[PDB]
Amino acid sequence: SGFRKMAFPSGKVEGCMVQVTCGTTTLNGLWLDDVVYCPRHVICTSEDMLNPNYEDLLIRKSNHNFLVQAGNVQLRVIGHSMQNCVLKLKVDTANPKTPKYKFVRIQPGQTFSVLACYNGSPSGVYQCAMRPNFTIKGSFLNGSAGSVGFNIDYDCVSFCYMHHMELPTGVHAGTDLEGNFYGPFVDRQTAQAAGTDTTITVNVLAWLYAAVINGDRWFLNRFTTTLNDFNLVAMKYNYEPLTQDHVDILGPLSAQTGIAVLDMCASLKELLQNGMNGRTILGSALLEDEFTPFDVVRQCTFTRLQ
Amino acid sequence: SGFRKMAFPSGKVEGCMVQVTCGTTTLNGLWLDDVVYCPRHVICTSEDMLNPNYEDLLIRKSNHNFLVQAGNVQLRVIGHSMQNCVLKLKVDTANPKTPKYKFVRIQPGQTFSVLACYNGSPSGVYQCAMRPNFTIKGSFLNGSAGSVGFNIDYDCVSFCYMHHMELPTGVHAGTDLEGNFYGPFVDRQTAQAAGTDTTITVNVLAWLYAAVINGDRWFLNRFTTTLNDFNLVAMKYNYEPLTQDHVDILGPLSAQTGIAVLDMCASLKELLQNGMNGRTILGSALLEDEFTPFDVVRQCTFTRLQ
Repeated sequence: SGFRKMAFPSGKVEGCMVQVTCGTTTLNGLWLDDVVYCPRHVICTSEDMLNPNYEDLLIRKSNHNFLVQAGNVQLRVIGHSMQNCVLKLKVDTANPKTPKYKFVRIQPGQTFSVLACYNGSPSGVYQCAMRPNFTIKGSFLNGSAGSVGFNIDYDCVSFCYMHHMELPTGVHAGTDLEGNFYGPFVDRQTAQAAGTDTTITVNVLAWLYAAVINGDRWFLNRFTTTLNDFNLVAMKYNYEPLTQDHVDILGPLSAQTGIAVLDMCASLKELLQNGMNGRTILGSALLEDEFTPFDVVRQCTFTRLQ
Repeated sequence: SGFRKMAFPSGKVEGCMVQVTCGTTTLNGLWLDDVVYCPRHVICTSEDMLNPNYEDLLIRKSNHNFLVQAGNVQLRVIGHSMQNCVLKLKVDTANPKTPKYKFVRIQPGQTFSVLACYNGSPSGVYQCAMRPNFTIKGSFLNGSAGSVGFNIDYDCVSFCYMHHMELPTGVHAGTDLEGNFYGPFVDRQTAQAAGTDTTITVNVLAWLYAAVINGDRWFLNRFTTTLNDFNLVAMKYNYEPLTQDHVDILGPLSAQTGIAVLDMCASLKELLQNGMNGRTILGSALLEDEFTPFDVVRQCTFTRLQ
C-alpha cells in the first residue's frame, strides 16, 4: 500500500530529448523521426528590439543558424518552419529511438508527467495537473523550455505539453505539441497574469478514495447528500461544480471501496465546512486536487475481479 | 523557479528491470551485466511451514526452477546463490543495456529515486528519503518487491536500495544491493515494528531555504538562536538534533540566500512552537523533511559563480 505522486517511466521520452541552440540562446527540443520540435523563442536573442515579432526574426535565420545536438552528435537542420509557437526543425537523421506516439491536447483537471530537461539532457521527472486556469505548478529554470509533458497509454507516448515560460506568480505555461498555448498566454514580452484558479473537485474525491484504500478513513461518516446540495456547498469553497460525468468517473473507486460517490461528497462537504481538524490525509494537511481518478486506480488496482 | 519532489529520469534503470518467477511467486529482478539480483523470498511458498530455510531451498531448487524474463525473452539461469536477503541469479546473457553503476549503502536522511515495478515492467517513479528509523514511505503493492531505488551522479547509477516488504504501519523496508536490510528488520513473517520516526531536521531547513529562494519568506525573522539552544526546542519536538556537520552542508543555501543557518534555525524554532497558523510554505501546510540540501540545489540557479 501507500500512495504517492508518481510519474510515468521517462525512458521512452529521454531518447527524444535534444539541445537546440540558435545564437547564444539554448533550449530543449523533441526529436521524433526526422523532425525536432522546440519553442520558437529559441530564435530570440539579447540584442533583439523590444517586443519582437517572430515572423520578422525567423526571416533572418537560416538552417545553419540552428545547432541541434543529441548528446555528442550534431544533427543537421535541412529545413525549418514555424507552426504557432513551436519550430519544426527538419533534420537529416531519423531518431532510431522514436517511440509510438501521438500529439494530444489534455483537458483541465488532467495530469501528465513532466521530463524537465536542460541543454538537451533530462534532469528529473514529476507529475503536474493542468490547472483550470491553464497553468501548471512545475519546477523550471532558464534553459528548461522545450521540456515536454506526456502520458503513457499501453505502448504509446501521448505528448500533451511543451513548456515555454514562467508567469510572475511563479506558475508555468506552455503549449500542446502543435504550438497552441494552454490558457490566454503568449510567448511574448508582454504583461500576463494567470486568471483565478479553482479546486478540481473530482480529483479531491479520488484522493479521498485513495485515502480509504490505504486505511486513512477517519473522515468517513455514515452520512450522504445530494449532487445539488453538495454543489451548493462546493461553489462556496471555490470548488468546481461536480457533474454526473464526474460521478461516473469515480465509479471504479466507489465500486472498489464500497463507498458511494454521494457518501464521499458528504465527507468532503464536511471537511470543507469544518476543516481537517489538525489531521493529515495521506501525509497532507491540505486537500489534494492533482490526482485524477485514473491516477489512483493506476496505483491501487481493482481487486473486485479476482 | 518553483520547487517539486523530483525523481531522476528512470531510463537507465528501466532497461535493467526483469521478471523473476519461482513456482507461483513472481517479483522483479535487477539485471546488471550477467547477474540478476532479486529478493530471496521469491522462492517462498505459503505451503512452507512459514519459518523458512532459505539455504536448503537453494539446494532444493535448480537453475530450471527460476524463470527469468527480460520482456518476453527468457534468460537461462546458469547459477544461483544467496547473499544475505538477496538472490544473485547467474544467467547466460550479459545485459546489453547495463549502465555504469555502483552499489551504495544510503545514510538515513539521504534521498533516492524509486522505480516502481511489477512483473519486470516499470510502473512509475517517485522520490523517497531513507527515514532515521530505516524505513521509507513509498507506494508498493504485492509483486513490487525487487524494485530498486537509485541516484544518478553524472552518468553513473548508484543503486542504494531493493524493496522487499511492508510493515504493519504502511511503511516499507528493504536492503541495499548486497542483501543487507536497512534497519533491524528481517524478511520473515514475524512481528516487527519500526522504531520512533523523527523529523530530518537538516532537510526541513533545506526546504525552508528552497521556499526563501522561491519567494516564501513570511516565516523569516530578525531573531536568532544557537545550536544547543535550538536543539533544545527541537529534541523535545521529535526532531533529529542538528549538528555542525548539518550546518556546513547547508552552506551553499545560506551562501545563495545570505541567510545564516542559525537565523533559519531561529525561525524554524518559531515555526515548531507557534505552528503555521493556517499558512502554507511552498504549497505545504506542514514542514517537509524529505528534501535534502543537495536536492534543493539541483532545483535552483546560483547567482554567485557567474
